[PDB]
Amino acid sequence: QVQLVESGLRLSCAASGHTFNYPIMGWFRQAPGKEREFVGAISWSGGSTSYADSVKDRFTISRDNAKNTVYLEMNNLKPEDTAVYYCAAKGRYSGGLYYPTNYDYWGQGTQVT
Amino acid sequence: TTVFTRILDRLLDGYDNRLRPGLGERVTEVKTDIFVTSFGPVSDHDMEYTIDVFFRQSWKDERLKFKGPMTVLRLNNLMASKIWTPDTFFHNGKKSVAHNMTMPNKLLRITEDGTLLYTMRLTVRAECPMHLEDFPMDAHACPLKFGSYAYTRAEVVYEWTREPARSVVVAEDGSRLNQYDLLGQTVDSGIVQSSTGEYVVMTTHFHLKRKIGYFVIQTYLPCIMTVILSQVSFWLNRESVPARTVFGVTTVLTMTTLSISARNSLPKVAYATAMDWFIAVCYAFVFSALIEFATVNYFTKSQPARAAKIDRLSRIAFPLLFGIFNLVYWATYLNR
Amino acid sequence: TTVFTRILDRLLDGYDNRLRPGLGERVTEVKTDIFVTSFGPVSDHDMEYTIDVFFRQSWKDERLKFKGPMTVLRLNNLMASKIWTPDTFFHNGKKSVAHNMTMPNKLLRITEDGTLLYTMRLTVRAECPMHLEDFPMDAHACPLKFGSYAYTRAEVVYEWTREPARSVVVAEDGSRLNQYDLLGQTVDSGIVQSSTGEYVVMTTHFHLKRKIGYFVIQTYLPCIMTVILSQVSFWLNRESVPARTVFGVTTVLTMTTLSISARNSLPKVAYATAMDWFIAVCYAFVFSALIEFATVNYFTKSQPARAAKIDRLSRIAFPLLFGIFNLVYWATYLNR
Amino acid sequence: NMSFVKETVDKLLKGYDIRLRPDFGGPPVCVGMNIDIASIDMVSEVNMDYTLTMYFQQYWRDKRLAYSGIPLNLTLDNRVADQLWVPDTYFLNDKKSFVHGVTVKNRMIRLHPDGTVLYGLRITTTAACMMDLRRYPLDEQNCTLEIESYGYTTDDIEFYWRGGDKAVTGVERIELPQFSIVEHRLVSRNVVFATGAYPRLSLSFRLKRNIGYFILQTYMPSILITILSWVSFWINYDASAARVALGITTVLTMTTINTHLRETLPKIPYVKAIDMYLMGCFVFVFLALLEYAFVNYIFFSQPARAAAIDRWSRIVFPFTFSLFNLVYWLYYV
Amino acid sequence: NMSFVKETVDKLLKGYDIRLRPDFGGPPVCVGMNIDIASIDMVSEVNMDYTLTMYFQQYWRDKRLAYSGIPLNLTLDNRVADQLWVPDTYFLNDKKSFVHGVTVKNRMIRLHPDGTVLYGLRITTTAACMMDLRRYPLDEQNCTLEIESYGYTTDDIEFYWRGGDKAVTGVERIELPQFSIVEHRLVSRNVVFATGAYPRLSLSFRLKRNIGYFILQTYMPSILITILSWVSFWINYDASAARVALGITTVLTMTTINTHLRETLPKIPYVKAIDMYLMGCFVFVFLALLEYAFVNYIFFSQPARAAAIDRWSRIVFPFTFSLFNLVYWLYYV
Amino acid sequence: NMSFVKETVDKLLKGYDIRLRPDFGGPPVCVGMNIDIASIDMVSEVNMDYTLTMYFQQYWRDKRLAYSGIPLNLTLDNRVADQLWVPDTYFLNDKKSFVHGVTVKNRMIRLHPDGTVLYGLRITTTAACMMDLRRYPLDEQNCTLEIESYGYTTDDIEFYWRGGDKAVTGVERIELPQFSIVEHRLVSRNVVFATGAYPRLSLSFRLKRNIGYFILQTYMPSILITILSWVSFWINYDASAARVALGITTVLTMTTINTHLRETLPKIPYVKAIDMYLMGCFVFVFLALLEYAFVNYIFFSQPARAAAIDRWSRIVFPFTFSLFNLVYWLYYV
Ligand SMILES: *[C@@H]1O[C@H](CO)[C@@H](O[C@@H]2O[C@H](CO)[C@@H](O[C@@H]3O[C@H](CO[C@H]4O[C@H](CO)[C@@H](O)[C@H](O)[C@@H]4O)[C@@H](O)[C@H](O[C@H]4O[C@H](CO)[C@@H](O)[C@H](O)[C@@H]4O)[C@@H]3O)[C@H](O)[C@H]2NC(C)=O)[C@H](O)[C@H]1NC(C)=O
Ligand SMILES: *[C@@H]1O[C@H](CO)[C@@H](O[C@@H]2O[C@H](CO)[C@@H](O[C@@H]3O[C@H](CO[C@H]4O[C@H](CO)[C@@H](O)[C@H](O)[C@@H]4O)[C@@H](O)[C@H](O[C@H]4O[C@H](CO)[C@@H](O)[C@H](O)[C@@H]4O)[C@@H]3O)[C@H](O)[C@H]2NC(C)=O)[C@H](O)[C@H]1NC(C)=O
Ligand SMILES: *[C@@H]1O[C@H](CO)[C@@H](O[C@@H]2O[C@H](CO)[C@@H](O[C@@H]3O[C@H](CO[C@H]4O[C@H](CO)[C@@H](O)[C@H](O)[C@@H]4O)[C@@H](O)[C@H](O[C@H]4O[C@H](CO)[C@@H](O)[C@H](O)[C@@H]4O)[C@@H]3O)[C@H](O)[C@H]2NC(C)=O)[C@H](O)[C@H]1NC(C)=O
Ligand SMILES: *[C@@H]1O[C@H](CO)[C@@H](O[C@@H]2O[C@H](CO)[C@@H](O[C@@H]3O[C@H](CO[C@H]4O[C@H](CO)[C@@H](O)[C@H](O)[C@@H]4O)[C@@H](O)[C@H](O[C@H]4O[C@H](CO)[C@@H](O)[C@H](O)[C@@H]4O)[C@@H]3O)[C@H](O)[C@H]2NC(C)=O)[C@H](O)[C@H]1NC(C)=O
Repeated sequence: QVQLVESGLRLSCAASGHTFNYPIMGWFRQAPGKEREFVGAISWSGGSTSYADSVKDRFTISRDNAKNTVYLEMNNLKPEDTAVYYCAAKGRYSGGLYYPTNYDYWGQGTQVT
Repeated sequence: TTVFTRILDRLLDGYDNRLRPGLGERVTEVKTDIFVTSFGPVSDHDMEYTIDVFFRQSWKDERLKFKGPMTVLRLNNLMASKIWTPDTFFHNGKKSVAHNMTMPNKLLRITEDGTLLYTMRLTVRAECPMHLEDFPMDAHACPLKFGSYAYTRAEVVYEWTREPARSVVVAEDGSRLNQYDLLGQTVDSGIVQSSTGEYVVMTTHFHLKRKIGYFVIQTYLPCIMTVILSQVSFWLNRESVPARTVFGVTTVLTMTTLSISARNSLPKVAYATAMDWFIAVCYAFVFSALIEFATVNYFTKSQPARAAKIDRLSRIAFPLLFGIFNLVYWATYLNR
Repeated sequence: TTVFTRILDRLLDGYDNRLRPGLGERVTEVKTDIFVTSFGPVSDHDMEYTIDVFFRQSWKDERLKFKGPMTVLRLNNLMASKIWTPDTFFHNGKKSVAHNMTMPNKLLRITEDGTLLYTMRLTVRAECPMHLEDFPMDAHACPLKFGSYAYTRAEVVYEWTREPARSVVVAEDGSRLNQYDLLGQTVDSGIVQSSTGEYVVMTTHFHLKRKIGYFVIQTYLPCIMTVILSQVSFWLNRESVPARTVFGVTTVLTMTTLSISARNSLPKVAYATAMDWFIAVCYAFVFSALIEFATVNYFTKSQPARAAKIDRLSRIAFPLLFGIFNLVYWATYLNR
Repeated sequence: NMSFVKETVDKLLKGYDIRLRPDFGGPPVCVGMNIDIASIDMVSEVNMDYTLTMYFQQYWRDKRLAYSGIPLNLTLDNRVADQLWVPDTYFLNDKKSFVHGVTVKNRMIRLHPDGTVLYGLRITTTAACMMDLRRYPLDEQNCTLEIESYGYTTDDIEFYWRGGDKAVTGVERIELPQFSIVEHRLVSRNVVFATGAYPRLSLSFRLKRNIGYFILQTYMPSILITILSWVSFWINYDASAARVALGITTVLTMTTINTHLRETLPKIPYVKAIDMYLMGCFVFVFLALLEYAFVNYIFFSQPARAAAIDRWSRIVFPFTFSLFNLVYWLYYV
Repeated sequence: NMSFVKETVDKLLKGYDIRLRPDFGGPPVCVGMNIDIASIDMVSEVNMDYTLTMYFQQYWRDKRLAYSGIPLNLTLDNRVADQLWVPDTYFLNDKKSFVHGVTVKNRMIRLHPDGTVLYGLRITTTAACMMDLRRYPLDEQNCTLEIESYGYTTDDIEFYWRGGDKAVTGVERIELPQFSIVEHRLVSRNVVFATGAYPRLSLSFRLKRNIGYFILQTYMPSILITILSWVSFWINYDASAARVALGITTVLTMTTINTHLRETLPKIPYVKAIDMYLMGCFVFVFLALLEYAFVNYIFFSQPARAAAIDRWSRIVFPFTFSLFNLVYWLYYV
Repeated sequence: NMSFVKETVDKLLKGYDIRLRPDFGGPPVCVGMNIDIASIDMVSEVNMDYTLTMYFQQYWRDKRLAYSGIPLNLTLDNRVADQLWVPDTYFLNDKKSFVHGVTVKNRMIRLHPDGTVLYGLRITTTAACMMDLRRYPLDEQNCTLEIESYGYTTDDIEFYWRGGDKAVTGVERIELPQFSIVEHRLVSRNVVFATGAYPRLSLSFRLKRNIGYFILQTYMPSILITILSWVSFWINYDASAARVALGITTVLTMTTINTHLRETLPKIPYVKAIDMYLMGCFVFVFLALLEYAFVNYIFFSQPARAAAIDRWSRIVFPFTFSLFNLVYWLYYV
């Protein structure tokens, strides 16, 4: 079991428990009328980030295993970035990186305007 | 020669090899027997053994009765693929080989009453679960179990061709064992159950005994000699402090080195073997002898009479206890 | 498209692929060429080498003439299994692989005059017997020989497509060699007679030269420094007996350690390499230095003047002889 | 009457198209599954994989194969499997699998009157299992087997464990040398790739390592070597050859045990607990040798101080070693 | 209706010539590639290769397979792939490859109404990667996969990465203990052989080696032995036995470490950076021993000069060792 | 005139029944055999086997294949072997074998006008050879190849060596690094099993191991190290560092040689000659080290006794080592 705690512009996702079985953390955002949208993903060990097109060159993702945290730094914001943000954990054989169904442990929703 | 071709064409005319003989009317009976041409090496680390066999099956198929100038047709083995054959498999096999050089190593013979003899040459790797509590004085019964994969006991049964003890024949020069000795085999049959039903299983147990010579001349003799060497110190006069100190330290170092080197050919079992107990006892004896010498040396210059008494008592107690321990251990393990 | 389907069906109508082109009339001529995409690792222990090639063959079949909108049909390699092809094999091949991922790595092209181009991608492991008397300053000619398996010189002959030197082409960046340099290759053809008849054989020799830097900085430099360390002993005064004893013993031990590690790496051969001679002479020098120290010690107390003279004369003689020996050794084994 | 059976089987396979799934164009075909684990042979930390042999049984319904007038299950020769549709089941995390083929292909086809097909295989598979060795040898691992459809999406095929938690049998009989199977779990879910959603069955085992082998293999040898190193303090300080021989032999044995340990493990870039323990033991033996060096250094002019230092080290080193063992075994338990 | 689809597919395959490519005799057929990386099992320097597992997807259009009246995409049983034309794609630098075949051959065929074919395979390949180990173990490698058409030239076939930069996924699934992935790159080009010009796709990864504990596990022992060899400078020159013993022990220990280390590392035949470092440390310890030899040679007639030479060696040797370390770590980092 | 040849060949295979041997129902068919041995790669002691590459030619007569009007011997495409009858020849003692398949299957079929068939294959086989290693490395082995008919008894077939004692060629050109082929023998006999009597051909080689490698690698280093251990007796007892360094180095070198060699052989339970020699050398060097340790412990109060004990060891050890060498080389030669 993994417990995710969200804080935070910069958002921090701190995970506890079985972070070895879920080696990938991903970020999603929900619009008021739209479904959840993938933002980016980070590997706990490999540090290999992946980003969606709409936040390329603007958002950055970093990981530190000292206290098991992943940081999403958002820069050059826009009014089309007002969505409730979520952090989630993905299993080792869970499939595609862009689909919310494949992520098991979801954090609490965080609002951004 | 045309007569035999016409006979074979008529035999195969309308034959359906998807159906076993006697389907819906009777059980198919298969007589089996094994000729071991070589009982290959045993791998203790992998808990497995390799065996090379002629596997022989025989059964009745009324659809293949014929009448002609000969009573037995010894056919090319391709005919085997045109008729029905039993789907025998080895339950504890790991990765077997059916030899195909220079041709498929199979033979098929048809007797005029419809009897089929079907023989193949196989190399089977099989699991032998070993318990090593009595190591290196352990004995094992390595099994080989086979039976039908798809046909339950209501459809196919297996029987040994002759007396069960005489249906598994080992070649006289067919032994590739280096560490074990094959003492014999026990042959049996029974019923297994599974989620798909009840099946007949034929079982052969080969009885293997580990040779002890390597471990006698590699571990037991040096341990015995080290214990005796440590006990010689009890007979040196109490003034000869450097000699007894050299004895003690050298024997403890040798025992530690042998104990560390002792587990180099064994599987990573989670329990202790008998040799481990022997080595532990030898270490305890050597260490206690060194502690005895230390105690004697401590009292040498203040209570020499007490030191002499301790030496005299130990000089008798240590060998007697070592002899009783050896007696009990060897009686326990060589008579089991 | 249907035109090409009809053309292909007409080519394969009444075509017997059991018969070579020109059977009973003339000799089938096969033109061959090789493109080496990678010259794989060389194994000294197994005496073999691996090579990856595009193998290209071309011949003429009158039965496959056609007339259509296209001049060359570049067909799916399945067609190659429906026509005659040569049965070329590598005489000194050990175990080769015709690559099959994701499809058979084969190509067939048919020209309207009946000319066939047939190409395949192969990995060949071939035997290269090595004479290691000059190791590690040796050079080898690893051969690759191929020809027909079943057709004698009266039925099938092989020729190189262009001039023999230009018929085998090695890619620029296709070197997988680690400890060898590919200096070049020679190309030839000939006849080999065996129990079944005379056969055409095509041969390509690849010339390899081992690089020496690793063994220079792995064995030769430590040995030279050990010899120099041993020769250092002549400068200690004759009063310092423990120092000179330590020098001699430790230098001999270092030479032993170098020799011990110097033997693990090499392959097993029943003759002496150049490295073996070098290590033997270095060992002899270190032992002779120790013997010289023993001689000096023997005369030290009875004839000190003689000991001083002998020590000084050895102090001068030994470096000069070692330098001359090194010059002779390297001149002999470098310009071989 | 075998002729009627032959005619019925010929009729079932007349015009049968194996390119099409059952109920093609309609609702998804439901495939049930079950596994009998025969054995789990070898678990390798070096390769991060395990080997497993099993009887794998699939059940489905094909209305094209329904027959009447024969009140029996029809077990057919396994070559009929080449003339039927079967599911395209595969294992995601496997590295090399094969079906046993002696004496024939270990395959079973059983038809039922209502059209139910039972398809059985005997499979030996090596499967990947990434291991967390930060607490080795006091670690616990989770090894899975992932079962998925390759070509068919969830709109064509559905998986389910046939019998719930009873669908996997034979786990309690498995005996492993280095491990014991604490628990096994069965999961069913869906997985989305770029080409659609696919059914997924997961079978997971949790393995707890037995400690006895490591007690026998590294812990006891280290303790015995450390005690041997403590034997030096009871030999008189003027026996230089004996005590230096003792120190060199103990250091060499420590190095040999450490090299064996690291040989049996993958080349991970971080420090493990056993590495910490082994370098603690190395520090202890090195400190004992350095203590002898000091005593030999200062004993020419102050024999009493050297004797006192040796005597006090006789007590201090066992006590501090006991404290280090206490701390080590308290931080990990 | 299943019979209607059955006859539609029978009509599709009726008159189909598998020996001819789509648009044979006309414009080249375009093939789009996709790769989904599952894992990289191992990277071997001794064998100079790496093992990769992947889903390999090919996309093309064959007008002979167009069908109408069914507004659906036909996912067919993979055996139908034996009756269709497929590209003759191969990997140039691969050494041994297989398609997984449990429970069936891991193959996928999907047809679309306009004639588009999607063809998927699950492949494990051991591919060659010539590594330059001159900076080993501080080295950085570049390993590639070359995808090519064997028989069809650029007049017949074209390759392109389907989706551009997004054509390769799963790079974050690569978990190597000894390496980390820094970057991956996609390349498209043409290659000229004596038989014509062929399309070529290239997928490259840049591997960075992880340093940690294992880097120290080797370089530190030599430095520590060299420092112990420097301990001789502070011991007075009347102790000829002690100082000679120190020099010989340090020299022989250096030789033993070097020989065992080389017996341990992979058996590359060429000389690495670490070999040069170890040889430098050997040179330093040998020079220290030679310095002591000189001091012993001259101190009986010029003790003041010998004391000055020792004092200056005391200062010079640590300084020169620091310079050597500085130059080495500047050159190799 | 390929039309007439095609007519003749099609006529030959028209009514051919591959299921029946030639002269089915009559006298046994005679099969002559030739072997051309190309190489012997590996003679393994650990695996107890050897590898052989050969050209295996079979010769027989099938009257169904006689033809007239074509004054040529017809070499046919090797695939025609799949339509003719061939003997079911197998090797009894083979563990793993294969026919070479590059570029095609290395097979030859040659028909003759009178109906004679020549059938050739190129085969690599690993064959089991149990070895007696009691005299290793001065041992002599006898390795065989057993060629037999599987299904046909002596009433259907009979083997013979075609050409007498010249049926096997290429023996005189084999080069083995570790062995020399002293002799080869050919035998023909019958073997009875429960299913009848079968013809058997046996090809045996007698291999003699070369000793130069083991003299170079193990015996000479061991002798040199033993003499080095005897060097201590000629050094004075006050030089503690030299003698202790010598003893520790010799002991560790003996252990390294012993372990490194002993880990190159199979786990046989008996003692080989080299094991006995190495154990004796280890005993000698260990006793030299113990003698020095004892002398060093008591050379302060009793120097004369230490000098006498050293001098007697100095004389006793070479003589007993000479006696041990004499007994060993008299026992094993
Ligand atoms: C590249 O080349 C390799 C060989 O170098 C091929 O591997 C062979 O592939 C063929 C074709 O698939 C195999 O032949 C077929 O095997 C079927 C059984 O397969 C099982 O059993 C074999 C061993 O007997 C295993 O190797 C295999 O993994 C399976 O467990 C037979 O049923 C086939 O017979 C029937 O084939 C069809 C009908 O299906 C008809 O022609 C006939 O009815 C025929 O009787 C057939 O024999 C062969 O076994 C494979 N060998 C090996 C060593 O793997 C690759 O497939 C090839 N790759 C490509 C892309 O072409
Ligand atoms: C080794 O590690 C793996 C992970 O790498 C572990 O696998 C996880 O196991 C847990 C259970 O212990 C799984 O959690 C459960 O997942 C079920 C499936 O999720 C889907 O369920 C349906 C599917 O249609 C949908 O709702 C949706 O798609 C879900 O995503 C859930 O149904 C479970 O929820 C319910 O579980 C039970 C009832 O079934 C009750 O507790 C509650 O009702 C609860 O709501 C549950 O969430 C988890 O999904 C697995 N992960 C993966 C990646 O498969 C192994 O367990 C572990 N091995 C060991 C021995 O510990
Ligand atoms: C591992 O090492 C390999 C080499 O062994 C590296 O592969 C090279 O990667 C570079 C890109 O980083 C390749 O360079 C590119 O080649 C493309 C194809 O060239 C062909 O086509 C062009 C026309 O399109 C012709 O001009 C040319 O002659 C070829 O026929 C080019 O299209 C690319 O052009 C880009 O750069 C130029 C400027 O140089 C710009 O003008 C363009 O707009 C464009 O941005 C480019 O030149 C190179 O070919 C690859 N080599 C090989 C042998 O394949 C790997 O990158 C490396 N891996 C890692 C991770 O570093
Ligand atoms: C490696 O070790 C193997 C044994 O494992 C040796 O093989 C043996 O070789 C000898 C010959 O060197 C074989 O002896 C021969 O057996 C033949 C068959 O015997 C059967 O038939 C005869 C009648 O023909 C019966 O009397 C007999 O009982 C058997 O039923 C004999 O025909 C041979 O006799 C021939 O030579 C003698 C003279 O020597 C003549 O008098 C005879 O008339 C006849 O011409 C002969 O006796 C023996 O059978 C082989 N053993 C096995 C198990 O095969 C290898 O030689 C050895 N390798 C090396 C290099 O030494």
